[PDB]
Order: sequence, then C-alpha cells, then structure tokens
Amino acid sequence: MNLQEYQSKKLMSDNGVRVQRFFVADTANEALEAAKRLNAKEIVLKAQILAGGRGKGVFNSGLKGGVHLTKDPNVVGQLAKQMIGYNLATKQTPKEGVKVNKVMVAEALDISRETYLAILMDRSCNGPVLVGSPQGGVDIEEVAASNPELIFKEQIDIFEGIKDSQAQRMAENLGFVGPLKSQAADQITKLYNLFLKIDATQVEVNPFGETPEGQVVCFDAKINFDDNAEFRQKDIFAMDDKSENEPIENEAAKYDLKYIGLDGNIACFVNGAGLAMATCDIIFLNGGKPANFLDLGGGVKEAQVYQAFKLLTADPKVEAILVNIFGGIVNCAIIANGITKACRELELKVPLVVRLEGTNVQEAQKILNNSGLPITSAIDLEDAAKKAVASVA
Amino acid sequence: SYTASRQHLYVDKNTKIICQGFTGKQGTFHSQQALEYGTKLVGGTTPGKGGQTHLGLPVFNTVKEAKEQTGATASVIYVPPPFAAAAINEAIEAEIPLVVCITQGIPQQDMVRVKHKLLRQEKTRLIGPNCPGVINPGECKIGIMPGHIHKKGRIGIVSRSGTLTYEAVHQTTQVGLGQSLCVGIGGDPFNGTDFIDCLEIFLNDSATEGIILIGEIGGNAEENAAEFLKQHNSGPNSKPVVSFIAGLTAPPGRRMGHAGAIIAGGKGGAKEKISALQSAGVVVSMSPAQLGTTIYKEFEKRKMLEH
Ligand SMILES: CC(C)(COP(=O)(O)OP(=O)(O)OC[C@H]1O[C@@H](n2cnc3c(N)ncnc32)[C@H](O)[C@@H]1OP(=O)(O)O)[C@@H](O)C(=O)NCCC(=O)NCCS
Ligand SMILES: [Mg+2]
Repeated sequence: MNLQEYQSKKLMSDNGVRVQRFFVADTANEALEAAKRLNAKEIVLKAQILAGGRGKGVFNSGLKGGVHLTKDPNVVGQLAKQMIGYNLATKQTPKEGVKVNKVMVAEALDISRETYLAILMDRSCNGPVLVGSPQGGVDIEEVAASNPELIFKEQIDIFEGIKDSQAQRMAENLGFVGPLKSQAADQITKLYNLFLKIDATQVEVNPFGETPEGQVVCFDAKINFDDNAEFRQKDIFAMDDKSENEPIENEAAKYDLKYIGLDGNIACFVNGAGLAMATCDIIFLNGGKPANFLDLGGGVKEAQVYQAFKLLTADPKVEAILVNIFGGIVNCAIIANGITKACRELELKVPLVVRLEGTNVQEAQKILNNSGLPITSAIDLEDAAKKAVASVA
Repeated sequence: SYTASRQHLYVDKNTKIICQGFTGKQGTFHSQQALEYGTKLVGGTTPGKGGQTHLGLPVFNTVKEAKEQTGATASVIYVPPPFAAAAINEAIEAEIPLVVCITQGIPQQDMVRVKHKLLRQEKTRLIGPNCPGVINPGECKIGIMPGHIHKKGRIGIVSRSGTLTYEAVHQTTQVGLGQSLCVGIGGDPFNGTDFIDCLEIFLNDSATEGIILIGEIGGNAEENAAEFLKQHNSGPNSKPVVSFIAGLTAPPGRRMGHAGAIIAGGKGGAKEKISALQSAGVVVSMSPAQLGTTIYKEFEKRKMLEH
C-alpha cells in the first residue's frame, strides 16, 4: 500500500517523531491561511502525489515545480491556485499526470547536516536492523557501492527492544555531537517503536538532519507496510491511496488477487508465485511476451476465479490466454468452473491454451471437455508455452 | 544449536502426525488426502473441540495433550494467519520434533518472534510457513502436494515455490528417476528451514543421488547455498545438482506474490543467483519444464543410470 506524504508525516508526528510543522489544504485559500497559521520565516508548499520527481514536475495549469519555497503566505496561495484540482505530471507519472487534491504547507527549515537513517526487517539478520550513514541525501545503494565503510548497522532483539546503547552508538556514527546526539538517539528510538507499532517492513528517513538552530528533524521519509498485517492495521490500510496504481491491479486486489501487468500480449492464468514467474519466463524463452503475472493462491473460490479470468479478457493487449494450473491446495475443478462461467458471457475471439495437473484434475478436464469452448490442450509447461506463442505468432 | 534438528526433516513410514487446525476446511481436506495416501495421521488440535472425533481420529485442545496421547513426532499447521504464529510456538513449546506450517499470510513481525524462539532451541525443526510441506514418497506425506505425482527414487528436491516443487516432482517421476525426499521451504522471508539445511540432509543421504534446487528472485539464500556446495560438493564423488531460478523476466521493485520475491535496491536478481550456482558447478536449466530431462542427462554423463 501507499501513503501520501501528509499521511505518513502525520503518523510519524502522532508517534513522537519530529517532522516539519505543517497543515494540509484542499483549497488555495486554505493554503494561504495555513501559511499564516504557521507563522514561520519561510514556508514550503508541496503537492501531494505518491510518485517521485515532484521538484521537476509541471502542472497542466502551467506551474513548473511541485515543491516551492517562499517567505510570503500570499505567494503560497498564489502557487496553490495552480496546483489543486490540476494534474501534476512528472518523470514517474503517466504523461497525463496525477490530479492534486491536496497540498502540504509546512515550515521550511534550514538543513545544516544530512544523514540517512532507516529501520527494516532484515532477512539475513532474522529481524529488525537499524541502518544509518552520515552520507545523507543520496541513494543508500550508491553509498554502499562507493563507501560501504560508511554504512553502519545495529541488530535489534525483537523481545528486548532497542537499547539506549544502540541508539546512542548509531547517533554517534551519524555525526551527531553533544546535545544533538541525545536528540538523535531519542528520535531513533521513537522511529523504531513506530516501525514495530505499524507492522512496517521498512521506515526510511533521508535526510535525517540537523537544523542550524540545533533541532533533529525527519525531513523526508518513506514507509513500507507488511500487507500480511492488514488484519491488525485497519486504520492505516483505510488510508491506502490507490489513485496511482495500474487499474487492472486495483481490480484484482478487490478479490484478494495479486496481478502485475506487463507489456506483452499472452495473458497468464496460473496458481503459485513461482509457477507464475516461471510461466512468464518460459513464454519469453520460447519467443513470446507475457501480458501479466497472476498468482492464484490457496483456497480459491469459484467467484474469484471468474473475476480473475475476466481481468485478462478485458486487457486490450491480450491476444491469447495461457491457463497453467498445478493444483495442490488449488482445486482444478473450481478453476474449470470459474473459467467456463466467464467464457459463457464472452465472445472470446482469442486462443485459449490450457494445461491442468494435480488436485481433482480429472473432474476439471471433464468440465472443460463438456464446455464446448475452443480450447487448445497442452501436455506440459513447455508445450503450453510453445502453443501459446504460436497462436499469436 | 538449532542445526541439530535438521535430521527431523527426513520423515519416514514410522513418522506419526497430528494436524493443528484439524477441523477447518483445509485441514480436513488434506488430512483426508494424507489418510488415503497411507500417512500415519493420528489426530489433531482445534482449541475448543477437544474430546470430539474427526475423520475417525481424536481431536485435542492442545498439542501437548495430542503428543502425549498419540505419540506423534510431527505436526502440520492449517491455522489462519492471525493465530498461526501462536500455533507454531505451541508446537515448539511441546517439543514436537518436526512442525510444518502451510499458512500463508503470517505477519513478518510474528515470524520474527517465532524464529527468535526457534533458534534458541533444537528439539523442534520448522518447515515454512507459506510452504507445501515435506514428502517421503510412499512413506510419509505432510502437506498439500498432490500425492499421485510422486514416485520413490533418487532425487532430493528443495524449493522456495510450492507449485514449482510439484513441477520438479512430476518431471523426475516422468523420466524415471523418482524422489528421495521433497521439501518446500516456502516463499516467506522469515522461515524455519533454508536451502543449506536441506542440502546437508541430501549430501549425507545415500538414497539421494542427485539434487534439484529451485529458487527465485529475492534474498541471498541461493547465493549462500552455492558457497556451501562449493565446499561440500566439489569432490570426485560429488552429487549432480540441477537448479531453476524463477523471475529472470520479473520487473524490478515488485513483490511477485511472495513477500520474499522482490528485486530491491538492485539486489536479488535471478541472473546473479544463476551465475553463483554455476560457479559452484550446478547445472541451471533455463526452462522450468526441463529440470527432469536436465538432471537425467547429468546422470547419463556420469554413467549413473541403471540401463
Ligand atoms: C491456513 C489456511 C489454509 C486456513 O484456511 P481454512 O482451512 O479455509 O480455514 P478455516 O477457518 O476453515 O479453518 C481453520 C481452523 O483453525 C482453527 N484454529 C484457530 N486457531 C487455532 C490454533 N491455535 N490451533 C489449532 N487450530 C486453530 C479454527 O478454529 C478453524 O477450525 P474450526 O472451523 O473447526 O473452528 C489459510 O488461512 C491459508 O493460509 N491458505 C493458504 C495456504 C497456502 O496456499 N500456502 C502456501 C502453500 S505453498
Ligand atoms: Mg503461493
């Protein structure tokens, strides 16, 4: 899932993490009043979209730039009038852009030192790890390739929690000196407790900075959430902003389905993440291009099968469909019943290659054999990929 | 240390099983299949139904109760995600020698706590979660894998993907080699058994004459296994190893179903794992349909087929 900047910074602020004081505004006049309520020497106005590159974006109203600084609340409102309701395009959005319904109006703050600080679930370390570097403001992967000696880590015991010793040591390795070190360590501690509270897989702060006035502030941040914890994170997941996700993926999610759209013309209807990846791979190997990744999982119900199959027949790029099921917990007959129900309402007009094996395979083949649909039968995964690629080429 | 429990992976005809979540939809169906397959399922747990009878077998409220009364040495978990970490911990606390967790969707933070406990003992070996289970063909089936595709034989299979395990089994049955032991370690990022755990068993098991290792994008477990194989499987009596790594064509920065399966920060690509395994002498099948034929040919070259 995804949170807007104002949502993640509110979540951080409500949990003791120091961020820039800010208001969110739905209108230009609200933005102008927000600027006044702040009573700050300088103000930053930021368009609220999930994509990146907001600095170099351009609105369909002409305003070049999604982030602006001014000392005058009047300029904040003047700029906001060109943002709200107007589509903001950037290097990482579609050329159309994203309708900006909200802008953030926050106290601008001078940054006298930039550091990197994150907390993540580290598979290698079997639990949470603090990751920090005094080299702030750049891709941490670029720091790990150029200057791995400047990447500092602490392994946090999940039951003991972060120790003061660990927070202090990380504050020191990031360059924080004297009073600023105690500030930094207490923020590190609060970020770690937030990370656990919200079932994050990662909380990344960059820059984790100092201001000339001696404040430690989280200036920008990104939070990745564990989808598996949605059942105990209803409030946070309610805030999920799906407005920038690919539309078929959004549809699939409504039915607990994992769909990732690709660039090809051969649709894939597969169970299992590994078999689904391997089906995309073997289509490529045999000269085709897959249209999507789809992981039909666990105890599929007929209605989910039906809906998922329709996600494929509605993509305009699809010129053939490859169904490849190796059922263990997935019941092949439920797949067969869901597919036939979907096809009864479609004209199809696309080749349909079908490979089925595993649980209840025999009943499923009878359903398909009696359906009257033009199905191309496949004996194995290679045969299915070759037949799918041939049918469109 | 926890590695002392690796031997508990090698279930056999004498292994007796209980099913946690016995009376639920999936626990019932796959318990039925295990019964028909001949596996010694002797009961199960469902808190609040202790004393009842299910599939002709006793239901218990607790694992300790079920273990004492039935002598079971392994448990399989069909418990929903909000409760499955607690179910795993109960089996660990009861010192069940082998626990298999099928459940998909356990919070990562939950599994972090589970591993903390697991690594600090060695009575219990965990397979999973988000896995198909383990099967010793003809002797003991613990999980969701379709029974009829297996044939007892000579290839040890370890896989991060459930469904690709079935493919590897089916192909090695077709070419006549069969399977000695099949372990699906699952697609979650924090689990109880990795590649090296299974490779230790395979390299020391005389019944295992070759190995199929199935991996995918994400993490570094395949790179670790390559190094383990470099040092422990490079002699003249080395066992052939064949592998397929899923996700060569996957887009970067996307979770491909599995939480584990993601190319992040420029790390976790498939080709890097393929090159690493190739450096260790593993033969990597580029097509996932050709694992069986690829390892058959490696047996042919080494004059290992009966003929
Ligand atoms: C685990 C899973 C299979 C359960 O789904 P299900 O069988 O449809 O669920 P149900 O609710 O019917 O049954 C679960 C049972 O566990 C029981 N249960 C709950 N907590 C329990 C506990 N701590 N110990 C034992 N049983 C417990 C419930 O009471 C329920 O039984 P009941 O209905 O008799 O009361 C499902 O959540 C899942 O993860 N499916 C995907 C599996 C998968 O694909 N894994 C990857 C394979 S590679
Ligand atoms: Mg799966």
